[PDB]
Amino acid sequence: GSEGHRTLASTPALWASIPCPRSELRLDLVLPSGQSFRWREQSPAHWSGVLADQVWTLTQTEEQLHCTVYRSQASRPTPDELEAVRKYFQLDVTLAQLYHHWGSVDSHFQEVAQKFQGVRLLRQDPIECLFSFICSSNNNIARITGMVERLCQAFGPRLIQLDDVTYHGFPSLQALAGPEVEAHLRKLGLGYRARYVSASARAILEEQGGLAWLQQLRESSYEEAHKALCILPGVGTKVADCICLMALDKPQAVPVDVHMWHIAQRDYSWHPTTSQAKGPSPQTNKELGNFFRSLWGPYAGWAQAVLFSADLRQ
DNA sequence: GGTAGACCTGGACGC
DNA sequence: GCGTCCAGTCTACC
Ligand SMILES: Nc1nc2c(c(=O)[nH]1)=NC(=O)N=2
Ligand SMILES: [Ca+2]
Repeated sequence: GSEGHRTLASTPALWASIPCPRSELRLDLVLPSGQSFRWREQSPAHWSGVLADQVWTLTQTEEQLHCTVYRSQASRPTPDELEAVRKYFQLDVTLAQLYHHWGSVDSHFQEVAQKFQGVRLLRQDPIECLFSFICSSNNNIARITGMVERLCQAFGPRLIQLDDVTYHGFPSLQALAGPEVEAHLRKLGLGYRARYVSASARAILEEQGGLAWLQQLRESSYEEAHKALCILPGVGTKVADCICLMALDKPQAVPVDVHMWHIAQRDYSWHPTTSQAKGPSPQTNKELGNFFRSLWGPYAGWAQAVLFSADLRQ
């Protein structure tokens, strides 16, 4: 009862609610869709993970978003802690207004958005986002998720233990820059990305001015931010866009991957026009990104998550 | 400036 | 069962 992962039903007195209609958020579509790789549905309809250096389990009813925190006597999430949840899911942004707009300007979006509502963008931590996506290239969500777990367990602070699951905070820059980190990461199966992780942690801390340099990009322009990130090892056009969209408040950033190319070709009959290549290339990928922005507007990155997410269901 | 491989890993085909 | 295919970044020519 007092042990293991909690459920709304099993530990009633231990959950606080946040008004949130499923029309504004569908956890089952946001948490396992490749935005963040640290949430697990440990029990049906309940998702557990680390949010703001604390462990949480979240579940939702038709109109409520139920939250519970494990921190020292077990209490309820305070309205302050709940605020941390509101910021993570950027609940101030009205998903219904964006959907309305996108659907208005894009008949196909309208058609798809009808079956996949509640897909919004999480506002992630720069460091976690950076290395998680460095791990994402030329890889599948299943592996990435495992890789990111082993990584946090090996270099991240130990938080708390539920059942046989020990949660860890995300590794720090200093830890990731440590000696023999790449070697360790390889035995952990990160493949060649093991080097990227080490090299980018080192480069940030020893050549760019550390954490402040990264956090500063949030106030910077999208074009500036994306440009800066490309500097780092293992960070190409897509990874950079993922970071700008999900961690740097650059809502118009559109990550162009294999998924978005398929969608573009199949659902909009798109073809590169200012480029000679007919397939993915640095030129055509940049163009496709412009195409979606021109299609959905300032929040192109968010609209993207809707179709991307719905494309995963296949 | 603009392209062909090379690079870890492992679930998913296909024969 | 074994050999592909598939889920981006980087680099060596052209
Ligand atoms: N275009 C995208 N590429 C992604 C992604 C996402 O939400 N959009 N998650 C991910 O791991 N790769
Ligand atoms: Ca590919």
